[PDB]
Amino acid sequence: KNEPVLDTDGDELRAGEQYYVVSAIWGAGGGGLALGRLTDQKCPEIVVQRRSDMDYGTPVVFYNLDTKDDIVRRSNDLNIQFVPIRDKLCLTSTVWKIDDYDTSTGKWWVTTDGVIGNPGPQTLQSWFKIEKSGTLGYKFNFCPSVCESCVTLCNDIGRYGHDGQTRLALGENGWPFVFKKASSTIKQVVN
Ligand SMILES: [Zn+2]
Ligand SMILES: [Zn+2]
Ligand SMILES: [Zn+2]
Ligand SMILES: [Zn+2]
Ligand SMILES: [Zn+2]
Ligand SMILES: [Zn+2]
Ligand SMILES: [Zn+2]
Ligand SMILES: [Zn+2]
Ligand SMILES: [Zn+2]
Ligand SMILES: [Zn+2]
Repeated sequence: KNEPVLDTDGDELRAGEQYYVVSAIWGAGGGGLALGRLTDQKCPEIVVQRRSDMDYGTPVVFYNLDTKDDIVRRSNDLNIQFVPIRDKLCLTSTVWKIDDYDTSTGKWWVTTDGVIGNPGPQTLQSWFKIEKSGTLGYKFNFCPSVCESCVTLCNDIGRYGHDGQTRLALGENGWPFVFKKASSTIKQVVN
């Protein structure tokens, strides 16, 4: 099938397991991804990047389009869901989703309140791909294939500042990330 995505230990990513998503570029490239809030629309929570490269953020879990495939592979539509350790600030879902166009900034933001499964027109905004980013990590790509007769955006995901926070949005140059096992996943390779 398609080539598996690898984590920072060299292990193939497993669907249903927790991974931190951490910038492959540290320093001013920042740390990991997490749920954030906008003052003007506190729910759903938005996707933000921690500024500290020592802060891995909140892990995500990946859900394959083909639920029978245990491995997360490049160029395959999947759903992405934050699994917060903390209490719920919002009752919307923590599944990533592309927002409606933001006229005040010109951006298509990554936000949450996405849906898991049910591939097709209704869930089009909830399907992401992971692609290789040259020789350094992986980039997220919004280019869903789940609806043949749907017109869709087809763009890499970059990072962009907004209102003092680092957000993710569609762009020309995708930002590179690596995947680090969370503690729950480390248990899956040890007896
Ligand atoms: Zn292929
Ligand atoms: Zn190995
Ligand atoms: Zn392996
Ligand atoms: Zn922090
Ligand atoms: Zn299969
Ligand atoms: Zn919205
Ligand atoms: Zn706006
Ligand atoms: Zn603004
Ligand atoms: Zn704003
Ligand atoms: Zn186990």
